[PDB]
Amino acid sequence: MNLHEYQAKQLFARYGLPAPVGYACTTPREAEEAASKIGAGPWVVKCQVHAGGRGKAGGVKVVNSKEDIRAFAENWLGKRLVTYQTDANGQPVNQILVEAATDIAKELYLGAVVDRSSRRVVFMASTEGGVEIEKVAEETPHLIHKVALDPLTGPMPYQGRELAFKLGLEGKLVQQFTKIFMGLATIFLERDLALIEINPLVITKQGDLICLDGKLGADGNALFRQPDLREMRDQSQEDPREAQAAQWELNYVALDGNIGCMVNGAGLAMGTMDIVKLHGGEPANFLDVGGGATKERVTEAFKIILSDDKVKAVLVNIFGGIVRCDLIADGIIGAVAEVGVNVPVVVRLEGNNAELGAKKLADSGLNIIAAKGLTDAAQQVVAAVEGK
Amino acid sequence: MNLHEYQAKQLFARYGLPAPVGYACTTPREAEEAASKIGAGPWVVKCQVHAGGRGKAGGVKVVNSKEDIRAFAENWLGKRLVTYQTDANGQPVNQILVEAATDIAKELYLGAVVDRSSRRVVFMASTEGGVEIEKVAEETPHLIHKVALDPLTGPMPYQGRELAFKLGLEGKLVQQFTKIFMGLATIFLERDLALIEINPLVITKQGDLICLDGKLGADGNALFRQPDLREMRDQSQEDPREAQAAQWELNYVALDGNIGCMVNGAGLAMGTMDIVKLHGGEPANFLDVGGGATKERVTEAFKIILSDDKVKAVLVNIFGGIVRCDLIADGIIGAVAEVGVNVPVVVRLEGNNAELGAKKLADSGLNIIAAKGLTDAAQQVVAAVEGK
Amino acid sequence: SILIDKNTKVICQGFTGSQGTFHSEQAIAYGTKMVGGVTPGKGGTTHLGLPVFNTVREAVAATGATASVIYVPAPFCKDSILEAIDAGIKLIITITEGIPTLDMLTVKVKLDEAGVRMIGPNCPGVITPGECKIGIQPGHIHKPGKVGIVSRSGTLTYEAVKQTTDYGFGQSTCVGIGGDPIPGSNFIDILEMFEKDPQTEAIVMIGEIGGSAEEEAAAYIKEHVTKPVVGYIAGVTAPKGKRMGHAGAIIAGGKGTADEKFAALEAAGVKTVRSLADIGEALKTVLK
Amino acid sequence: SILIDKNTKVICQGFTGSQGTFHSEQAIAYGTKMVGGVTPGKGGTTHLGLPVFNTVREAVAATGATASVIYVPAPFCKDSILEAIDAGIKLIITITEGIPTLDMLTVKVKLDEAGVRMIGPNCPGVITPGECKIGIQPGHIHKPGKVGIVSRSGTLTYEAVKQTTDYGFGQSTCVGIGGDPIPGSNFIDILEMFEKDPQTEAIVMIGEIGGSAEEEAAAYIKEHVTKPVVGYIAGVTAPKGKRMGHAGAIIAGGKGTADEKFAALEAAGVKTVRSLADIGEALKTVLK
Ligand SMILES: CC(C)(COP(=O)(O)OP(=O)(O)OC[C@H]1O[C@@H](n2cnc3c(N)ncnc32)[C@H](O)[C@@H]1OP(=O)(O)O)[C@@H](O)C(=O)NCCC(=O)NCCS
Ligand SMILES: CC(C)(COP(=O)(O)OP(=O)(O)OC[C@H]1O[C@@H](n2cnc3c(N)ncnc32)[C@H](O)[C@@H]1OP(=O)(O)O)[C@@H](O)C(=O)NCCC(=O)NCCS
Repeated sequence: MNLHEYQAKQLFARYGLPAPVGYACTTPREAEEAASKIGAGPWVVKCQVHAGGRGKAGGVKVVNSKEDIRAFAENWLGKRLVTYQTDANGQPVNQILVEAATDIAKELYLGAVVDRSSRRVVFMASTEGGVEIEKVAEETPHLIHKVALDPLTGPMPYQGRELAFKLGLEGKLVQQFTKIFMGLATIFLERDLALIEINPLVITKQGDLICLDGKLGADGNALFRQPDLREMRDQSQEDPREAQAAQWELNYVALDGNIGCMVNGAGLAMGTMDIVKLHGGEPANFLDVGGGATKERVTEAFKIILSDDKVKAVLVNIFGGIVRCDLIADGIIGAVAEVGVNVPVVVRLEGNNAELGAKKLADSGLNIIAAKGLTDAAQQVVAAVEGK
Repeated sequence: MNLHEYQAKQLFARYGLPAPVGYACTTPREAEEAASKIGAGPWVVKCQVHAGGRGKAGGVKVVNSKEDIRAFAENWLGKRLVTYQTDANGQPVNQILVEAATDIAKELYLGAVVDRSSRRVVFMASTEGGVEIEKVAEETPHLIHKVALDPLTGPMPYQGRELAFKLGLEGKLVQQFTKIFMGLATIFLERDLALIEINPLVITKQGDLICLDGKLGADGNALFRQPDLREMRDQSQEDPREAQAAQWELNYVALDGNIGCMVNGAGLAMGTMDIVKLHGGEPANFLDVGGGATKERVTEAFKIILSDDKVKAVLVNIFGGIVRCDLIADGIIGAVAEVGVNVPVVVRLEGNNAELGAKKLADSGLNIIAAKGLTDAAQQVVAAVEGK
Repeated sequence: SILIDKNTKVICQGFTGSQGTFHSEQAIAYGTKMVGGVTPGKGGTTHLGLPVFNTVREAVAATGATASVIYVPAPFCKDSILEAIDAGIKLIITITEGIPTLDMLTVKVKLDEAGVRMIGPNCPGVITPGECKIGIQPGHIHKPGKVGIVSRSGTLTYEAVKQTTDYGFGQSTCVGIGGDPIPGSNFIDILEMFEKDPQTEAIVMIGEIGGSAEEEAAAYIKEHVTKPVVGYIAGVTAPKGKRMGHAGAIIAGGKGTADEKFAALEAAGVKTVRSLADIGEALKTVLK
Repeated sequence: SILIDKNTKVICQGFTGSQGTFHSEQAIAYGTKMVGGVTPGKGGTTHLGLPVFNTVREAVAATGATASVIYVPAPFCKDSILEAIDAGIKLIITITEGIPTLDMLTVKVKLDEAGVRMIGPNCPGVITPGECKIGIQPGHIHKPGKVGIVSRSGTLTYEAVKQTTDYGFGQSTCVGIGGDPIPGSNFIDILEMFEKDPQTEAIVMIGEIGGSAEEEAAAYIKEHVTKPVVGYIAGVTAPKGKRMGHAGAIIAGGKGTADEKFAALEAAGVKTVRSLADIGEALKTVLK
């Protein structure tokens, strides 16, 4: 799950990490109130959205006067920000961060993730502050220093020193940094996160280290044991559908094409989409039927996929199943009517009762097509759609 | 601000109060799985919505089998629950609480609030447990007992005994009951609550006291210092037109007539609304214009108002202001256009430059009436709509 | 006059900040004996041609001011009502909106205890026309007169005023008591002050849902108020359990309803006006 | 055969649970040598005709089983897993899905240090068609044969199977490593076995968007496996950094793409199949 900058900062603080003084506002009035809670201008005002590229977007700005603030807020709350990491209609701004401006000597870069390959959490740093590492690494790969937490001992100071030096810090700075790494190294573990990103980690003119920014991700799987986090979720930031899906053990992801897919299993789902584009199709979504393909379940799928008026056809593809092929068929039919699907449907059943099912399908009279084989259905759909 | 049953429970736990073993779920599976992390049931399943009397509504149920549970959840997640306190359009169910069953010996009632009259935080309690206290009080007021927290000392234990004994407890219950009193009394002030209500607070067969239900209300005005609860807010529960509004520093509130009001001021409005009915009309909303009656601000005001298609007119009443007769009419016009409001709109401009503006209005060439007098306006709009 | 007059000296807390400044220019311009403000850390500067202090205390001394106005953010408001009581101000008027009730709940107590007086919070304020003003009240509409106003709500008040002006009467003073559930001085306090004011010949009391002061005001009045009064209440059309802009403007599980109130008033034998409109209308009656 | 054979004696953790039961049933019906199960508290009884124990230690002592399936819920999983290791199971196959990476992460380690094998989690498991079943694997689709398969995804597999089955081939063993980002066993781990399995004539490797895993294997592969392998990767049309259902399916920093993955095998000299339906086919060839 992602968190908000603000929530991140808040935690850092809870932990003792250094961050700007700031206040998350919800109304221009609160926003404009923070300034003098913060003191002497000028101040920083950032939109709290879950995406990056916030800056380039125009949602981050240094300001000189109370009013100037009013304005920004005025200008953004309610609207939807769109960064390069955003969708198309972007995300919604509902809060705004108001913090103290910082005296920037250097920009570093701190971060952590789980290294699949090495099966470790690794923290990594680099001197290249205020730039996306994917880049950095992509090309100055030697500018990144890394360290891996040992599971046996926790994280230790030497490791922090280590990088600190690797970074060429000195004095208290070194002491400081250690502190932080230790700091985050813990939270990481304490709150089951998946990822951290302080970019830029900054060095102030006054010569101190401070997290200018924060970006976290938590492990969805542990929420059940991170109630604080739990509460912090911002559904406002993701595709609602995705949420609906879950509410029905479904795994939805919206795409770009015109062809609806509904499949039984993530593997399949992808493979299925893939095969289709293969046959010139344009998958318009990923759907993974997690529950038992019961009626309501299939029906619910239907709604969902169909939420996107772009889709011109649907491809169902069922293979294993705790449900009898014939059984499902029924519902699908059912489904088709209950909802009212005015779009062709290709169906690829398999497993039990398979023939009976396809038949029922066919005898149905509706615009359903029992597909012969996988690749057949493929064609068929691409087919129907291309018809136009 | 209110809180979800699970939310209070959490709190109560963090304060060490008794409440049952329970888990909050966001999927059947989940829900379905608690049953055993819980142990043998049967167990209770509660929809979680802010409103009350979820029971009648059938949003509550005791249950005997995983399977059953798994169904309830299937049944209600994503749907709206409608209760006597909801809105013809229930609250949306995004979670369900799964909790252990309890052997109810006796049901008391425990609650507390800020008594405006006396100006204290009052806790009252009764044996009329399990019932809508409003009633009990209203019909048998002598079955409520209360104490008032003294703001000089805080909550004292002798107060807690007092009630315990008025409710006629004896033995350990007395001490237990006392406990809680203090418990809650503490949260109250510590969390800046506005209300609490355990209904009921039960005596279990086994002989102890446990908080079977819980309903908290938070002092909106204090959130600023109460980050925890800030996070707990659940907008889903509320009219979205409400927050939108706020973000604009609007005080919006859906009603039911078909005449809309935009008024400058909480006081003014309600009066306004009032006059309207008074002359026949029947308003559909409360509209406190918060910030400067600035174009943008006004526009929204309209947007929001007009979300209700049952509306067949808009009354605008603007007295004071930190703006100007005209600047205002302008903005109205401006609004009218941009929004594209097709219905008739009546306006009373007050004081400052008010004459010019009205002229400006009648000169605009849209369906805008410059009501002369207040009452006049009133009328006008009533007709306007009446017109049919 | 009531609470204030031309003689009254003022100083404002939060003076430097935005609203403080503004609203000040005005009281000032209207001739309110502004005398300085306070903004911690900004002592020893001037602002609006006035001297700033760092402490109610400092300033009170240095100016002999006796009433203060506050434009301090909700979350500091209390260190302010409070500090002022300490510097021994006798009249506090707190504009601020958003103060947590519990803070107010304590302050009320101190205030009582100290015998100090404060009006508010979350209110327009007060003014004694042509005489002096404090608050966001608006000028040129008032006229010195015999009407005394009290309201749990500001905008409305403008209307009354207006009316009483137009019908010629005018007003002694009008008091904004504020929209908070628990306010510095309630109905009665002010009522009392009125009955005893020679300049005031009559009364307009403006209330609204939620609560009971009005109810309480009645009876009081009934048995303690000679002068005639006119009362308009609001929110008749308002719904249960819902806040209507003002914080203390809600209906607590069936209580504090508008009719309920309207009645109560009638019994105390008050001139209930069900139309904000005929406010002046009714006076004329009684006020003859 | 690769991991399990007909001589493999199994037990179930979370046996009496729902999934536990159902699935146990089938294994049972398929001839898998379920020797019993574990459900804390329920020791003493018999479920599915088999005895139920409070501890793995117990169960083990009693049955000498050496394998175990786990139908235990995320939150408690790691505990069981440890438990098992601790009791001396050498092979674990956890099915559960919803496992906190940190947990697994710490768990793999133990596995290694301990020399224990776990398959999973969040995977169908294993079946050695004809002798042994473990997982939601569906019975009747397999044919005892010379094909070996590993897959990160369950359902897909079933496709494969079907083909090899209809193509005459048959399978040696079927291995579903599971789809979490951090598994107990990975491509290599298994491949290595296949390579050395007399019965496995060739292999089908299946994977998707995700890690290196694939990449990593190629490597290995190229320079460590003689038998022939047909490979396929799901996720070509996948979006960047979006968990595609299976937790471990996501494009990290523009890293873990379908294509990459493909490319990468072909290089290792791998028979790459753009289309899923072609596995039977492709094989034919490499298989002739
Ligand atoms: C208090 C309130 C008025 C703030 O208004 P604001 O001028 O926008 O706030 P600002 O930050 O500009 O100014 C507040 C000032 O208080 C000062 N201040 C803070 N703590 C203070 C204290 N204890 N003592 C004195 N001044 C203090 C701040 O320094 C600031 O001035 P500065 O810029 O010189 O620092 C706000 O809570 C409010 O508007 N409430 C309701 C308004 C309303 O609707 N009124 C009418 C209905 S009653
Ligand atoms: C593991 C999982 C299947 C459990 O589902 P379930 O069978 O419905 O669960 P239940 O509560 O029904 O039963 C599980 C049992 O675990 C038992 N249990 C709990 N902790 C245990 C432990 N440490 N050791 C042994 N058993 C344990 C419980 O007591 C329960 O049995 P019971 O009800 O006697 O007492 C669930 O988390 C899941 O499905 N995960 C992923 C599901 C999926 O999609 N799989 C496909 C991908 S491979």
